[PDB]
Amino acid sequence: QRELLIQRLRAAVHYTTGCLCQDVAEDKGVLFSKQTVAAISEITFRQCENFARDLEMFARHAKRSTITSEDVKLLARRSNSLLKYITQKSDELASSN
Amino acid sequence: GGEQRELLIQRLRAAVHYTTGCLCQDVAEDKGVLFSKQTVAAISEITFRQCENFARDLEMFARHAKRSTITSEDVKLLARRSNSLLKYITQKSDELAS
Amino acid sequence: GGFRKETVERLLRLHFRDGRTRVNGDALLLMAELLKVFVREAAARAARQAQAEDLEKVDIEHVEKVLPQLLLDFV
Amino acid sequence: GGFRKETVERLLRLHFRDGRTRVNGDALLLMAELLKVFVREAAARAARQAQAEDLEKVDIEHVEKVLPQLLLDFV
Repeated sequence: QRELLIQRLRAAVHYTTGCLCQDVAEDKGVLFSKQTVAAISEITFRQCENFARDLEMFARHAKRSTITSEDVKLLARRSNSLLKYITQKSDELASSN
Repeated sequence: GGEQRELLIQRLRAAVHYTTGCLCQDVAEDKGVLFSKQTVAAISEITFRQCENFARDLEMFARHAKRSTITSEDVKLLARRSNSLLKYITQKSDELAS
Repeated sequence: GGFRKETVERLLRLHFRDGRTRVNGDALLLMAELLKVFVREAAARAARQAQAEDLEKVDIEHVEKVLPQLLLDFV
Repeated sequence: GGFRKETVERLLRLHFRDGRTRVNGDALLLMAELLKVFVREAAARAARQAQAEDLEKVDIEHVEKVLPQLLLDFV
């Protein structure tokens, strides 16, 4: 069950990774091997454990059970460019109205 | 001027270098190896540099909680990804204030 | 190309340790966006390494070369 | 026996971006501890890498080799 769930989610991430790599391939004029795309998909899948656990802990740090844009922005804190980009996306969302 | 910060930086680098030397001395005895002066210096520089991330994180972790003053809670959060380290630091903290 | 909020939510829920934990709507969309930047950054850096090697083809060795630094900036 | 409170405080103040930021006394002692752990981990892994090569002297190469994993572990 949980294992089927895992294989489901690996496959969905793998498909979405395939799409994104095709975009970078054309844009950069390179070809990504299937194994390369596979490897990137698996890295991304594994990373989610850290993202999830950090977010949870970041929200609990602020005494919240619910994760918010703030926690996500915090996650992006290491790269100045990344933090800048996510922050902007965050601001677009909050301005939704 | 700006050269004050630079003097402060060489001061702190040198203070970290000394303590790093002391700590490496202990590890070289336990492990029965020798640490070249180049190695000690490199470990020291790395450690000095690593304080940039610790400091940035402590500040933002506290701010995340709407706090200007960094507390032991923030420092524990630094160790979150590692269960053994978190437990070490968690234990150290409770071993401290008490 | 992009991650669906439902995929992202199940990915996160996989790893949550507290049963109370939830994700709000904007955060899900933001996280989807972060996950996509991550993938593209991985791909771009691996492409950059291959090109530095004078290659038009990106292999798993290019991915593994760039991974440590990548993980350094996505902390 | 390790890092001094005043050294640790100065080290952190060097990098704070906000003039409001302060650090309570126990956080400092705790941070001095964490910095001690990190130096000793850096040293042990470098040492570890050297006698793995059957060498009694640790060089900057050993340090360089263990550096990426060391830093990931402190992210």
